[PDB]
Amino acid sequence: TVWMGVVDNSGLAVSFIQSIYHEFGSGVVLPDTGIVWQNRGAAFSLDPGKQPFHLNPAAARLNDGRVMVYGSMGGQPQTQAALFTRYILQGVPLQESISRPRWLKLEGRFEVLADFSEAMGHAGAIVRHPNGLLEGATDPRSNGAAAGY
Amino acid sequence: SSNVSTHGMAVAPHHLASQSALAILREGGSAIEAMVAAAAAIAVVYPHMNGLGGDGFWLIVPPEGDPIAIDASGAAGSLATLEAYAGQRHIPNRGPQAALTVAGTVSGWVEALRISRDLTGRALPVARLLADAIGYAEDGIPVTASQAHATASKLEELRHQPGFSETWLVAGEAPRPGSRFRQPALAGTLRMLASDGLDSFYRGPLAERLAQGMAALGMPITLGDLQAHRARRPGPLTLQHQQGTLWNLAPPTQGLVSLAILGTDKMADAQTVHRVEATKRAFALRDTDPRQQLLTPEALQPADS
Repeated sequence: TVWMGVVDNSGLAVSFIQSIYHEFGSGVVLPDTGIVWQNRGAAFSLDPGKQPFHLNPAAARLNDGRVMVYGSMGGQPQTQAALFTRYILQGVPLQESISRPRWLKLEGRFEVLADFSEAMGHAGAIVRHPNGLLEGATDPRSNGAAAGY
Repeated sequence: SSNVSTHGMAVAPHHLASQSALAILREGGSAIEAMVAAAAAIAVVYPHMNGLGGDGFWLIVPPEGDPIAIDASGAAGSLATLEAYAGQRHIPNRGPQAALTVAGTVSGWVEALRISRDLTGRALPVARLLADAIGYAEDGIPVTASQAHATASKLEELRHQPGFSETWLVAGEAPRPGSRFRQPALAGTLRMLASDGLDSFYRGPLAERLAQGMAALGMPITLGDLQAHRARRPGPLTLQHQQGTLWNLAPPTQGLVSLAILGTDKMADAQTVHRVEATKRAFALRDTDPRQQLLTPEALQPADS
């Protein structure tokens, strides 16, 4: 599962999730396409054309004029609590809000897991400020990259 | 420390995908077209976690208006009937029978782009949006370590699946991290999308090539399933809080619990995790089937616990 954010010069902001739900999906590649196909048998039970019932891209607009896109990959509803309460509620800087340890039960950086557990997730974010300055943040728990001009 | 810029910004799980979005911006493209180029770049570079063979989800916030959501996830195939999975106690995880729902992302790209032509007054050539994705397929990617690890740690189980070894293995093992890894097949696919158009995946030559492949494989999906498929446009689940509005793409059954947590909203250090107590009282608020905007401060203040 990948999360991606983009904000352009006019302030259009995009938050995106793309996935095959499990590693390599079904294993099955479609001949002469290179496409490994997703495997969503879990979105259904046993007592056609039926759609599944699901992933959560996120975005926020703030009273002071900030727009913000974020997203967590792996882990998950507690990661969003953390980033919301840290960044929005508590004024913690964006990059620090994503880095500070999290909980499902807790990261050793405070039952108590390693100082950086892949089970607390990978979160990214962009905040656009009314002065037009653009802020991207990456999760130290992975190898993400923020690229801006 | 935080990277700050003045014009545009892309955050991605792989630096090559971030730069593919970034180039489109610098070339005058919109954030959406930059996102589409990335969706294709991150498909070549992290193929084990995502790609053209899965689903996609957009939340788009225009400069002034309401947010726009894109549920680009596919439905089960027309051959995927309750009978076809006999006395099996679940749907298999691997094999042609697990590949039973349609792949949506590409429909998300086609829909977002039509949105980005309505919002922008312009649009770049599709052949430009896929250019980086194509070249990284023909000419290769730096094998990520997680692609190597995922492939090794699933090698014994997926070793025999149709197309697996020919496409993901090197000398029959997992490719070495830091090595150049090609996808000559995926490039022909991406080159077809560029000549024929993104929607040809469901309604053009590539859709028909995908149909035969499904037949030969025994997959419960038909050409009708592809042609009949559009990205959906549901409404975002919206949370009003003291500092503003926050959106999540989720149906009311799955996303009520998460958004209610935040609606918490007098918090300005260990109390911070405990005040988790809100999550306890939140699942309670959910408790028919998958059964709405109650998430009001007039409704969550009883919190007061």
